[PDB]
Amino acid sequence: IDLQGQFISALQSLGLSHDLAKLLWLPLPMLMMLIVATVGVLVAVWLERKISAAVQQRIGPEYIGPLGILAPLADGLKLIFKEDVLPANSDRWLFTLGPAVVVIPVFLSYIIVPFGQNLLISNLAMGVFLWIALSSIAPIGLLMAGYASNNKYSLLGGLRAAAQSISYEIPLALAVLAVAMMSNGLGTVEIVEQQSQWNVWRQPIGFLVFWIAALAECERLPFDLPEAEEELVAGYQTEYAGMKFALFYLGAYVNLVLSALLVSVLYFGGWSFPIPLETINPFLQIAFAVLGITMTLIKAYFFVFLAILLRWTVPRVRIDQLLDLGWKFLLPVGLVNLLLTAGLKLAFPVAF
Amino acid sequence: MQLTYVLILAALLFCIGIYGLVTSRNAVRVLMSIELLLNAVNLNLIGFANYLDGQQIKGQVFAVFVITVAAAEAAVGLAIILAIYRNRDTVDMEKFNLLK
Amino acid sequence: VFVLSGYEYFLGFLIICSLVPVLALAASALLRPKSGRMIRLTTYESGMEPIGGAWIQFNVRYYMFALVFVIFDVETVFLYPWAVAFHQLGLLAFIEALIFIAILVVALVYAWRK
Amino acid sequence: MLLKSTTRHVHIYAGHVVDGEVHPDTETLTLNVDPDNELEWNEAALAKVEAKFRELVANAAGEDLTEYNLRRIGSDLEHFIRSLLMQGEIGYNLNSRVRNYSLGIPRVNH
Amino acid sequence: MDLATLTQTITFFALAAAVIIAALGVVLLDNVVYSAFLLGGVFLSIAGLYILMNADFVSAAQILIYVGAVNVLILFAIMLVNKRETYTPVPGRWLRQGGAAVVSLGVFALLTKMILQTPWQLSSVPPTPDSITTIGQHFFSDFLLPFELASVLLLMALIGAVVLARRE
Amino acid sequence: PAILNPIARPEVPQELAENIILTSLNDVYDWARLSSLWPLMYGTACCFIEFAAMIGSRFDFDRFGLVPRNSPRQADLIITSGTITMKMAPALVRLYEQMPSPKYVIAMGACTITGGMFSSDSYSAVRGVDKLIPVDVYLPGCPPRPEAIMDAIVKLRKKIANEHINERGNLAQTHRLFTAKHKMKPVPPILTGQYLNAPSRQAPPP
Amino acid sequence: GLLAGYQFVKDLESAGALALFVPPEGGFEGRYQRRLRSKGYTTLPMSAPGLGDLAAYLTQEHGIRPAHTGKEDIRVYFQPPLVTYHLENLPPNAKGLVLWLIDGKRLSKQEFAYLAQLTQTLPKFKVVVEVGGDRVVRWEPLADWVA
Ligand code: SF4
Repeated sequence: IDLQGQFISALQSLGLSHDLAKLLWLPLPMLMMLIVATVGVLVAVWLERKISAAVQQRIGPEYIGPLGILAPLADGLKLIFKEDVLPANSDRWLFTLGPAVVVIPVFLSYIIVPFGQNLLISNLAMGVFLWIALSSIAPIGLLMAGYASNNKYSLLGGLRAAAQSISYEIPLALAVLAVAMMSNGLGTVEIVEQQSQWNVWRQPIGFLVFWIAALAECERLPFDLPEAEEELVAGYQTEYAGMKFALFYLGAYVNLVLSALLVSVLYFGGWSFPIPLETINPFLQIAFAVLGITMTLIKAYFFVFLAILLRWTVPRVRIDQLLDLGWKFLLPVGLVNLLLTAGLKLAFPVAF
Repeated sequence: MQLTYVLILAALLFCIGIYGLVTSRNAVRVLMSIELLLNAVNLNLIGFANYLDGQQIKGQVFAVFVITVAAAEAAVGLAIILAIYRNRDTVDMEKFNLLK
Repeated sequence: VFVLSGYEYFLGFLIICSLVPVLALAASALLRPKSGRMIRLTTYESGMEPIGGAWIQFNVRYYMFALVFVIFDVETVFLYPWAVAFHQLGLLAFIEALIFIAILVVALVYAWRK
Repeated sequence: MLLKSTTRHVHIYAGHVVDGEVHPDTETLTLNVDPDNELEWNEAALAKVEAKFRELVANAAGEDLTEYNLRRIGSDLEHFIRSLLMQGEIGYNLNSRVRNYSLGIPRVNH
Repeated sequence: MDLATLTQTITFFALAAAVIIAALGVVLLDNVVYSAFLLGGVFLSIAGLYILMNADFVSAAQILIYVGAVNVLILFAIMLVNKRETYTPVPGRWLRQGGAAVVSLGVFALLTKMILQTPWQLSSVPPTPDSITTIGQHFFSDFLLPFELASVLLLMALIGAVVLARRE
Repeated sequence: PAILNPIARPEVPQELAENIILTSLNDVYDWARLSSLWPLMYGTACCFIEFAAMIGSRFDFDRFGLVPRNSPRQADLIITSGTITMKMAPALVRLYEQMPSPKYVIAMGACTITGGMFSSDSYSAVRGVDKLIPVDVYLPGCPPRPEAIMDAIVKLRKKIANEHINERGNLAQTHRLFTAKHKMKPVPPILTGQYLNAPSRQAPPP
Repeated sequence: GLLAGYQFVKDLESAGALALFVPPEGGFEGRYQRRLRSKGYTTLPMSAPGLGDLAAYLTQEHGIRPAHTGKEDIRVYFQPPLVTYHLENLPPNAKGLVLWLIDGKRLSKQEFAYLAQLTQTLPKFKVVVEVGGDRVVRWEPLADWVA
């Protein structure tokens, strides 16, 4: 229904300087994506907390609210209410700036996830490449948290956070190059409007590549070494007490949600009940919008579910067993996939 | 927003990089200034590309090759600095005076 | 002149996302206990106090991977416009890019054998 | 590194508090009587504790700087505080915090 | 005289001030870790300046290589060589600075005297948005030898650093 | 010498607040810090094994919001679990004090509130953790039924709700501190590495 | 409910002895204790499973005999009453001294009646008893709930 048009025209009817009107529509989706991001964090926390109890014949929170619905609310409000402590020789500027640096770009990368056509913020012609770029800023914040702490116990485990995050960006890049072949570019709308009746069937290998490189962004118990609670307590996090630890926590879960939404838009699509949709008009547009949003969230939820379900199925790996995936299983296979897709697009340019 | 001040800003980075290149005490702190110089030249190239030669961008490609070679050369430089740290066990660049 | 169309949200969103940490963190100092500075500032070495000296015994075990990452990460920037222009280019640019990739693979094998 | 004796309401160290750090010096012997406010202190009884500490370090100490010895000093202070708290100089705080009678419950001295 | 060209101006001057301040922080601050992080800040601000100049691919690449990879490499190499920075001063510590300063300053003025004297060719035509397909065409039409030859450059650099930092 | 160990008879009493908009927000504050207590995995003896069984699936304590946390700084609670000898006690005060200020304590077991069985004829046990830190809830019993720990947490949760927001002055430390020069001849640390690299392990003497 | 004023304090000042039927989670009752402390009342809970005759520990002076463990042969302490000592250690502007009992189920009818009758005598003194139960925090006078 082009809500931008009516918002600007109704607001341009009582004046308000039409350029200013186009300026004043900016913050609405820019904060709506923050709303759904925070909600996705709350949902991811509650989901992990209840499914990690289902796996174990356990029952998660039910005394917080009805079903633990208000558990991360309690967590966040507490961590606001907690004291913050700045240890003895730690720096004052870098300590309270590390978590901001590792948290910000994950939010900033929500300017590309569609949720529906013309239902996103500012489709960039670069798109996913900007995500691959902004994701490489996190190790700076992690090394900042390591250096800005007298805790050798922390820095010894903050360098290995800039060893895996600096290792699973190359195949993460190659698996999306393999999609940039097909889709005439890099914009998400172009990656997905190429699906009108999915890339997973034609990228059976790059799926594993992207999906192993996304889980291994210092997130999950298959690796999550920099928070290896048993190996060395909380790594770089153990001196962060109040809302700063909440920033780290938030950042992990919101990055997981972003990975799920991004696998959805890349390989499956944030539309397309798998029949060739649009074969069957504002009252119909508001229906297909809801349908596309719903199916997007279905696939994102399935990937969040599988991701949390590996956390309780897959014991961790030291650091050498880890880095012998990168450069020895993900990078050669990503190169092979790239060359394969290139050769097939050269021979069979149809279907790509 | 004009070409002139972009060029002036790049020249100012060039000046500052020279100052850090002559003033440096450490040896890892010199590559930082060198990278600043390379950034300045890239900035000039991108300005020329936007204003002067737009319909076929030709300086952006040259800046891509610049950031490429600068990354590689910084890599090699830090490799050399890691090796001199093995023997002399410092990076005080005023201790590397083997001539009188 | 500005032809990028698709920005003016990146700027404001860089602003609001640089403003959520400083604001959720500024909404903590307004309501929290103050400092407690005597012994809560000490460094966590598992209950015991730190030994002393406090060095790390540095190693190349994390440098070399950053080195090869710089190499193979500079490399990818030469591949995105290749993939994106592969429609327009066709043949004689795939033959001409598998050379690039093969020499890259030779570098990979060199780093692998060591 | 530090050599401390941390009982309840007696914490002894071996450095000099500059602003909240400690900085072990090997000769300053700070003290931190009752940080958690289990007791409500006056100006006199607290001075008696101070003088006990001074004439318990200097008057009887000429041996090594082990934690054994500082722990012994802390024990003598924590018994002196029983004495002050029984005789009735100082008393419990009564505030709406924990109110756990670590030293003793109130008697009547029959 | 407009809102869309005003945001560009304000953003440009903010980014330029950030660049200059952070580069002076790189060069003047005694501690070098702060200099490395401020160098990353310089790289981000320059990547934001490129977007005003219709270069988005190279901007994302600067954010992906320099700050992403090279800056991390510097933050490794710096703790590789930290030993409490115990440096005693030299008598001429000011002298060299002064020399460099005036030299550097002269260059700036000299360059400025060029930048404001020469009649640039502004070429009033709207630039092109597709600044990524065109670079793909140029890697295989015009600038192909640098592509093919930077290949072996990267090979040789790997072979060099791998055998110059090796511990033996 | 009339009422030994006496109470102090305070003045300037507390100046509590009474408006509703603040006391409802106080209820939310307390409910939030209440329903998400994050313990500290602090184990020394079989009280920790009952705490481990409390983690389990016969009856968890994940509900009413408890996450076993590994570091003190993120934590909110030390369920003191085991005996406190005289060689680990500073390794408990340095865990308690090295923690954010709104923090609580539970003392499970009898070997850590009076020394229990080791309250007599022992020469290395601390006869009560209440003379190391301010215990907030006591539950008795060598190994107690770990569902009794949840009774203690019920009883602790109805004490977090008993707090007020304009009353955080009883939450800091006063630091009544002094100094004293001395002469006690410092000795070298005999506690280092050197377990196998020591010359005497690679050396049958003459 | 989700928000409640100060009618609990009026009910308590009126009846003298209430009986809370809170849930077995102990999370939604301390707020009413706060509402009492927000007026001037001072609290002391002392956990009835541990109180004896309740005429010797509250009114009269009784003898506590601590734990000897082979050492320190039997000795008394004679702690003073819980209700004529804290009641005299009040601040100046003190409205009264409420009394909280966490586990009231373990006690019997007789001492419930005694605590109820003890509200009228010994004026500045009130009572509350947390007899666990209902899934919504409701209360009732303690003269009721018995006979
Ligand atoms: S109280 Fe019982 S369970 Fe706890 S440490 Fe002592 S003997 Fe073990």
